[PDB]
Amino acid sequence: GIIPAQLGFLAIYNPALGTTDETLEDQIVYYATASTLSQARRRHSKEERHERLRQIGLAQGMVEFAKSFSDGEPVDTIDTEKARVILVEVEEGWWILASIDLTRLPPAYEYSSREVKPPSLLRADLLRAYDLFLLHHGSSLSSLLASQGRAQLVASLTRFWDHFLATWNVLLHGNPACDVFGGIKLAASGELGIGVGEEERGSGEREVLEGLVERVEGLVDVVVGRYGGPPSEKGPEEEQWLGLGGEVGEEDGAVFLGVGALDRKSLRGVVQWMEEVYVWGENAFGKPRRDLSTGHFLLGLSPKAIFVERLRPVIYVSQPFIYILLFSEITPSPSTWPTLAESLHAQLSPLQKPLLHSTSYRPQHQIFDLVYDTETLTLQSTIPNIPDPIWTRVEALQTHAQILAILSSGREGERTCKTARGWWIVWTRVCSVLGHLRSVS
Amino acid sequence: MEGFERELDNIPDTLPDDERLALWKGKLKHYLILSSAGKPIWSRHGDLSLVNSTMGVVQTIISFYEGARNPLLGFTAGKVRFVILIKGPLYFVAISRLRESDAQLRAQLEALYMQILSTLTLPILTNIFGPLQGTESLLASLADSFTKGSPSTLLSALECLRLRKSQRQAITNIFLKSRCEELLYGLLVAGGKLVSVIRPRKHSLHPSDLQLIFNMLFESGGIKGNGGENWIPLCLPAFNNTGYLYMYVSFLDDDDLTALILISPSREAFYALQSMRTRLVSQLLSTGYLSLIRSTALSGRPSITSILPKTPLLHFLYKSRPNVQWCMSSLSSLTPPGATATETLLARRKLMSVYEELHAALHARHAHLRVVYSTADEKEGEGLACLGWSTPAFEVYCVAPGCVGRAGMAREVNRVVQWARREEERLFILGGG
Repeated sequence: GIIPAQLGFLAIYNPALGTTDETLEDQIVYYATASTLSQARRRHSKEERHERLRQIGLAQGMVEFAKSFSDGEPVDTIDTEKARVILVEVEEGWWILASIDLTRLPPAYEYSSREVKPPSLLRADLLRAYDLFLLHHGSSLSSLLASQGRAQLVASLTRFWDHFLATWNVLLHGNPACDVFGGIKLAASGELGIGVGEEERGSGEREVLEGLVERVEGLVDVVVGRYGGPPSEKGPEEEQWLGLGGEVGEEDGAVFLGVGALDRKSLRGVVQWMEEVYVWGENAFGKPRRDLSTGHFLLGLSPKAIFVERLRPVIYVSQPFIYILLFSEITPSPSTWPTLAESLHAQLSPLQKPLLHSTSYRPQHQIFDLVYDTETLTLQSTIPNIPDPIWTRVEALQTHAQILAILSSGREGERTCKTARGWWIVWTRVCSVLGHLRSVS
Repeated sequence: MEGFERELDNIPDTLPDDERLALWKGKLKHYLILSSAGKPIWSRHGDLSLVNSTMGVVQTIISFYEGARNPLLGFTAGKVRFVILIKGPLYFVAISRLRESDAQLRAQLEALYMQILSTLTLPILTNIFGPLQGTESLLASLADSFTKGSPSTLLSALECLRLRKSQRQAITNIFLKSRCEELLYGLLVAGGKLVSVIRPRKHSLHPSDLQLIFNMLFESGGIKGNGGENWIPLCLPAFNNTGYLYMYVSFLDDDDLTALILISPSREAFYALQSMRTRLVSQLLSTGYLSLIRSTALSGRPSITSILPKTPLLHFLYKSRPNVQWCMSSLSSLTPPGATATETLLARRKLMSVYEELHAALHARHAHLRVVYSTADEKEGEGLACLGWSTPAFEVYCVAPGCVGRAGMAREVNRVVQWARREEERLFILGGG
C-alpha cells in the first residue's frame, strides 16, 4: 500500500504581474495538480481556485521576509513533512514553485524521503526545462511576454509544461550526478581529435564536418551524438530505437560540440533538446514525425524554430549519431528542400561507418571520474546511471544521493567521503577543473 | 565570520529604532519563542518590541500551513537558515547565518525547550498557554554558549575531568557511604565537568536528564550568579507529569569553583541535604581530594603536544556512543602570545566553526558517511585544513595544519582513538554506584 512520491502542485507566477487585488488573481501563469496530470498521463471548483492563489501569497511573503536578513533573495527550499517545496528564480522576477509530495508510507501512517529527488538538482532540472522551453519560444521569457502578450503565453506555456510534468519522475532516476551540473554530455571518445597532421582516431572527420558548414548553404553549426548503438541486424528489424527509456552515461555523450556562431550558454540547450528526441522518440515539443521518403531523416524544412538569436532545425537520423543541422533563418530556400535532402543524405553517407569506430575510441578496484569545465561547460562523465527496476538498483540510490549532497556543501578545496559498504568520493578543484575521483571497494 | 567579535554584544537600546532593527537584522544567530497564537514570548538578541513587528510573518506563514494540516518544518535562503520546532503550544524558531544544518538547530532548540519544561511541568506547561519569570536570564545566557560554539550541546554529551580510576572510585564511595533516603540521584561537578554519579537500584539516570542540570547551572546560569547555597525546584523528562523535583546546589569551596548537586523528591529534605554537604566537606578535606580537584580542574584541557609527542594536530575531540560522554584537548594552543580576549574568542568560534560542517556531513538523511576530509585553505593566511572520522561505537574529530593529506591524519587518528581507549577509564564514567 505504499503511495509513490508523486508530484503535488507546480506553479509559475510573476509577482510583478498584478499590483492590485483584481489583477492579483492573474499572477499565476501555469498551474498543475495530480488531477491535471491524469489527463496527460494516459497519453504517455471555485473553492479549489481559492487555495491556489492563497498558497503563492506566502511565497511572495517568504521571499520578502528572508531577502532582508542575508541579502540572499530567494527562499530556495521550503521544508515540510508532507510536501517538499522548492522555489527557483528563473529570470529576473519569474518564479517557479514546486511541491514534491513525499513518499506516503501508511507504521499505519509514516513519511520518508529515502528515494525522493533531492532539491539540489530540481533547481538544475527546472532550469533545464525552462532553458529547454526557451529554446522553443523566444530568446528570453521576459521578452516573450512583451511579444505574444499575456494571453498567448499561457496557452504556449501550458502546452509545453503539461507535457514535461506529465513524465517528470520526481525520483532518483537517470544520472543525478550529471544532472546537478548543466554540462554537455561527452561520449567515451568525447570531443573528436583536434587538428590536422595526425591520424589517431576520429581526427580528420572534423575537417569534413568543419568543411560541411562551408559547402552547404546557410549552415551555422551542427552537433552529433551516439545515443544508440550500431545498426542491429538481429531478428526484429527496427529495434524501435526512439522510444521509452533513459539516456545512458558514458555512452550517450554528444560529440562534435560545435564550430562557432553558438554561445556556450545556448549550446547547452540544443544538446538538451537533441537529448529529448532520443529519450522521447517521436513525442517532443514540435512533434517530430519521421519522413517516409527518406527513412534516415527527421523533421525537415517545408513552422518549427530554435531561438539562439533564430535557426530553423532539421534532424538527420542514423541509428547512432543524431545530427542536429542548424540552418539559418532565410538563406536555405524551402522550395528547393528535396534537392538538399538527397545531397545531405549523400554528403553524410560516408560519415557513418568511419565515424562509428572513431567514436568507439576510449582514453583502486574500480574508479569512476567526472570532469566539468566552467568556461566551456563540457561534462566528461563516467559515473553510471541508476539501472531501471553496473550496480544493483538499491545501492545507487545512496551513492548518487551522497555524491550531490557534498556538492551543495562546497558551493585546494579537496573533499572526501566514505560509506560502510565501501566508497571513496573525492571532489577536487584546481582553468578550474572539478574532478570527482569517485572510487569503490 | 567577520563581525563575530562585536556580534555577542547586546542591543544598545540608546539609538533610533530604524538602525536598531538593522543591528538586529544582520546578527549571526537568532533564537525566538512564540506562542501558538503567534504572540512572540522570548527573543534573545532582540526586545519583544522589535520581534513582534517582523515575526508576524512567521505566524502568518505557519497559520496557513497549520490550516493545511502541514506543521511547517523549516526554510533556507542562501547563507541564512530558518528552523521551526513544534513542542506543545509553544513554537520554537531559530535563525542561523552560520554553516549550521537543521539537525544542529533542532538539538539546540530542543535544549531550550527542555529548560522551559524543567521549570514548569508538562501538565501545567500546556494549560498555562511573563510565563517565564525566572528563566529569562537562564535562556539568554544559554543562547550565548550556542553562539560561542557549545561543543557539548552540539555533540549532545558531557565533559569529564582527568582523574584516575582508583581516585574517581574513592570519590564515588565516599559520596555513597554518606547517603540519606532522599537521594533520587546526585552529582559532583567541577568547572562544568562531571566528577561522580550516585544512583539508586531501580531509578535510572537517563543521560538526557543530565543535560538539564548542566545547561542551567554550569553553562548558562553560572549557578544562578553564585549567591551561596540554593534550593530550587526542578522537573525531569524521565520523572515527567509529577510535582517539581527538588535539587540542591552549593559551592564546594572553603574554573576553580567546584559545585555539588543533590536531588530529593520531597520539600522538607533541605536540612538533611544541607547536613549532607556539611559532613561531605569534612571528609573530602580530611582525605585531601578537594584540594586535588581544584588543581586538576584549573589545569584542564591537556596540551596536545604532551598528549602526543611531535604531533602537528591543532586540536582534538572525541565521543563515545555508548556511555555517552565527551573528551577534548587543549584550546589555548592556538597562539601562546595572544592574550587579548578578542582573538581567543574568534579562535574558539572558528574552531567549532571548523567542526560545524563536519558534524552536519556525518549526520545526514540516511547518507551513512563514515570518514569525511576537507580543506579550508585560505587564499593568503594559512593552509588550515580540517579532518574527520567516525564509527557506530565512537566519534572522532581532528584539525591539522597546512601539512595535509590522508596520511596527514591517518598517521595519527588511528592512535588518538587508542589514546582515548587507553585513557577511557580516567576520562569516561561507565556508571554510578
